[PDB]
Amino acid sequence: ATTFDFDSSVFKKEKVTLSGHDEYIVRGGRNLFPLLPDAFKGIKQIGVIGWGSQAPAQAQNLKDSLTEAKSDVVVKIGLRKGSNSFAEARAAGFSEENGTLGDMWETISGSDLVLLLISDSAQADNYEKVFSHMKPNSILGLSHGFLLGHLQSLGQDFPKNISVIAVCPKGMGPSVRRLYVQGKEVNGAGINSSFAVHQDVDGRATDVALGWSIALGSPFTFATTLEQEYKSDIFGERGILLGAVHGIVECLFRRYTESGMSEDLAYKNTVECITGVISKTISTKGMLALYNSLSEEGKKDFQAAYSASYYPSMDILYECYEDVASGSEIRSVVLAGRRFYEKEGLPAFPMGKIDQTRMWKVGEKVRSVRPAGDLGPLYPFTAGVYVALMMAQIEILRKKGHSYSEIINESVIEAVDSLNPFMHARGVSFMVDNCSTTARLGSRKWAPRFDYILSQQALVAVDNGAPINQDLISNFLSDPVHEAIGVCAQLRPSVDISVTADADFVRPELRQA
Amino acid sequence: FDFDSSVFKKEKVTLSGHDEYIVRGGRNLFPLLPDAFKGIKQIGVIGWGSQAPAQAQNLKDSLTEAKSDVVVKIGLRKGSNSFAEARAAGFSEENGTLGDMWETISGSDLVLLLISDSAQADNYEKVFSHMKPNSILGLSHGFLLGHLQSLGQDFPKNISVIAVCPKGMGPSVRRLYVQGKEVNGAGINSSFAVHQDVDGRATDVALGWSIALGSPFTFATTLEQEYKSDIFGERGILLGAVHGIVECLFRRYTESGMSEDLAYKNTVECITGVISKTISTKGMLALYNSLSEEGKKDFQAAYSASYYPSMDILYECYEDVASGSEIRSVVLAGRRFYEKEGLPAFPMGKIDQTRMWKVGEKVRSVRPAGDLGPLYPFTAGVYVALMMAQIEILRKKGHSYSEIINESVIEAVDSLNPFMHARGVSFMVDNCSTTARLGSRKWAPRFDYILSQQALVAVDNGAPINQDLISNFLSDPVHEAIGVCAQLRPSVDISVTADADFVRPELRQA
Ligand SMILES: NC(=O)C1=CN([C@@H]2O[C@H](COP(=O)(O)OP(=O)(O)OC[C@H]3O[C@@H](n4cnc5c(N)ncnc54)[C@H](OP(=O)(O)O)[C@@H]3O)[C@@H](O)[C@H]2O)C=CC1
Ligand SMILES: CC(C)N(O)C(=O)C(=O)O
Ligand SMILES: CC(C)N(O)C(=O)C(=O)O
Ligand SMILES: [Cl-]
Ligand SMILES: [Cl-]
Ligand SMILES: [Mg+2]
Ligand SMILES: [Mg+2]
Ligand SMILES: [Mg+2]
Ligand SMILES: [Mg+2]
Repeated sequence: ATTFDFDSSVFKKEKVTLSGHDEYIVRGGRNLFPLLPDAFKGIKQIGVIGWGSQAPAQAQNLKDSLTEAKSDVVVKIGLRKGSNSFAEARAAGFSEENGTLGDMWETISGSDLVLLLISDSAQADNYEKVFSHMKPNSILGLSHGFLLGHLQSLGQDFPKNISVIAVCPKGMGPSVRRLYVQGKEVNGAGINSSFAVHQDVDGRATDVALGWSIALGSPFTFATTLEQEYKSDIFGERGILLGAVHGIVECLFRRYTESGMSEDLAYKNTVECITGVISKTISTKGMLALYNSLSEEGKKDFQAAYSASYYPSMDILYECYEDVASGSEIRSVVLAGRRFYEKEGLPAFPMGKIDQTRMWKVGEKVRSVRPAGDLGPLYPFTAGVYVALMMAQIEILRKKGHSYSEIINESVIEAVDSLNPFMHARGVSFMVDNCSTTARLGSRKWAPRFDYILSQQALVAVDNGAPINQDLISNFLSDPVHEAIGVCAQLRPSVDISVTADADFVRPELRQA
Repeated sequence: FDFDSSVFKKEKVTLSGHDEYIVRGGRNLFPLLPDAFKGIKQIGVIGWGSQAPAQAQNLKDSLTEAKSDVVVKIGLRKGSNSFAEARAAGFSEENGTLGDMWETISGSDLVLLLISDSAQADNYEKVFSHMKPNSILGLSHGFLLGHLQSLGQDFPKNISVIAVCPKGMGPSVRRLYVQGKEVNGAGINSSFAVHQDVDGRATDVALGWSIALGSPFTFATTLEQEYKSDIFGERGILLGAVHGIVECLFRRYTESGMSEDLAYKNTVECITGVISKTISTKGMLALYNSLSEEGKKDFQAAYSASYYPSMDILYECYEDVASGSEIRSVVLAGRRFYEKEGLPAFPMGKIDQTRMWKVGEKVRSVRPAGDLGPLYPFTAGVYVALMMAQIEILRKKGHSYSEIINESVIEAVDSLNPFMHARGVSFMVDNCSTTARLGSRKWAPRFDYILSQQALVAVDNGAPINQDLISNFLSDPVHEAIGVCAQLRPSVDISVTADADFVRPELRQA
């Protein structure tokens, strides 16, 4: 129900106890690559469909791991007719010269495992043609449970003669690739992933899923279901990971500058603080270490911010979660995908830019003269708002029924080890826009909601002398999630992602020199 | 909806070459009410929020003028705090005009379901079970059909189902009616629909109800066309969009060096005063023509940059309403007002305690009587561009001009804006329905962000003026259509002040 066990004939399963909850996990490592041929029995060609954020990263890691394993499995990229991604696929090493790049439908037809890494809205509007091209008894692998939610809305399901699995990286595509490359110097590195076995028609599903995750470089892989994954994931990206952190940062920058703080300092006290010291401390030492590093006066400011921000944050998170679970949000994303093209006598509306406004122009200037190795200030009030929202997200997921491994990755680990480093590197777009179409739409839709509720409720409470809810503070300090976060931290490799503004491993349209 | 009345006169209006049928109002038609209300001895008004207090009083007053013996009875839940309010308005248990909700539904010939839309969604089976065979269920919004559709359901087959939907807030329906008493009437235009009609009394019962409310003109629609345009419009130009624009522009103007006093005047006062007055009786073209040539250039830059980003959000909002996503969101939000699943209750909070609104209180404290605010060209350009973008979305999605003009133009300037001019954004937004209040809160931030990110950035980057867009605004057929509708407007302007006593109990001040 909240935790899910499984069996592997190839890999070693191990137990972790999180807040008294035993959960089974599979640790990663380059030393395990020799086990891939066994995990992939019956597979001659893996067809990677798409070339967005996850496909470029997954395809190269898979190819690199199989090469290290001395495997004969072919990794072939399949693209749609009108794609402009063929050149980038070749630059990454996939080409017609060696039969590793071709048409999307032809690629699906010849594949034993099909990794459907195209936009979620595109999967929603083209699944019938994907099913018609699958080999009977082959395996469809997803990296997000969105398609199940859409089928449920139509009262439909997957074919009956196909296995259906998922390996879902809890981090952005560029980080899955970058950490894997950095891991070549040691025993591997990467992004934690969840896996699911929705349908199994021959008994190979679990090992194929586990092999795929290990080949991606996942430090640890945990079990979930397609439904638990889409509910926590669509929600999480709109929450602490992208939407809420963006709204917090806009709201606080505006407050601080209105109050007399210079623009330079307001940017340092919001974005640099969150993406630097707050993230670094939470990554290796946890939220309690962060709070304990504040001065006595700093603790009072943290308390005022946390106390005022906790419930208004929960209000929006609660709303968002329910919209994801009900089907409302999934339908919204499918319809948004169609509006990217002209129809009904109306114009096309592709997504626009989110970093050309005041605080981001300020950010460019702060970064223009920022020395290398800067960790930012630990501004107490900013830490209070951020940690209050992170704790509110954990509570919502807890009350809605998710496992601790899922809760911790979706609300803590992903923010600090995968996402925040990109915002420290080059601002909000470098973080948000390197994520999926579903996540990019979600961030734009929900960031404004967090901004408004924090300004209208939380900040007004602070300015009207509201009493500090010390029970909330005490609850934070005694919360069982902190011990579980420490247990998960022990499975983290000792390689921190390296990213700068001029990174060439991000989406093509985001490259800058 | 081609209708036919046997009691009332139908008249044709031509809007941009499209003939539409309308029923004009007036207190002179009140004597026809007994005829219209064939088979009605009691009208059960269920609820006491924003629409019920206004409708119940307007109906009672009109029936008294018609010398009618029809009883108007208020139905409320258990130990509702509204009982005292209803009594203050003259409805009481002693004369049988105030009673229990279920008991009132059971004995009524026309049941006006004026409770929150989410409560209708979660309690319709109980309402249906209390309806007498061949009685009439009246709604003032098509939301319930939308919800039933999501469940693959419909209304009972032994009942008539109609709607009379005021295109304006509850307090304005009452206030304008009161102001129209000595001039043959005034009120808020309404749309009407007949979803189910058991015996042929449905059309005249709906038409009578509308005329009794004081509607200057009543136009025909369907329950589905009404919910699609209505849930969308309140999130658009009517509440959500105007709020986002005003927050967005206040921030820009003050960032550019404008004092807070002038930034509030150049945004809120400007839109809710002079802009609304001009559009109300002269139109959008007239507003543009009233600008100096430099003003016209500023208007053009704002309009050219704001039109498409505004349409982007409007297009998204409309499709979420038509698909069912938004209706479901509202039903679930209603449940979160109470504790469940071990989580806290989250009632709606306040939206007017932030910076620009505290500034507004100060601006109003020294505002002279009759002050209509400044006419700031850039502000007019942003506002008018969103108004035109909303008209185009409804046009492309298939709505009638009567429906488009009321939901995108008339309601904003004649019903809503006067309340924001009188006491800020909450006095306007929070006097509307639970559905509209949630909508305004969810969508205002969207308009604020897209305008700051795309439209204003384009202006700062020196984007060329889209000449075709400007040319099309100038020749748009909606302008003449708006002129025709204005001819049907009584020469009465709603009178509202900060201390209005006809607003929701919790919004009344001294
Ligand atoms: N981005 C991330 O880091 C995360 C994403 N995921 C999941 O991974 C999956 C892929 O996401 P992501 O990489 O972000 O991709 P995007 O959401 O960025 O989708 C863009 C890709 O989809 C393709 N596409 C769009 N429309 C069509 C169509 N009609 N037919 C065929 N292909 C189409 C594009 O093709 P083309 O190249 O030709 O233009 C491009 O390859 C999703 O399920 C997502 O939820 C999981 C974890 C994290
Ligand atoms: C924040 C982001 C990388 N995330 O994990 C996603 O699920 C996404 O891009 O859809
Ligand atoms: C803006 C408002 C008064 N409107 O007409 C509505 O439909 C409502 O309150 O639901
Ligand atoms: Cl690389
Ligand atoms: Cl009154
Ligand atoms: Mg995710
Ligand atoms: Mg996602
Ligand atoms: Mg309305
Ligand atoms: Mg409404």
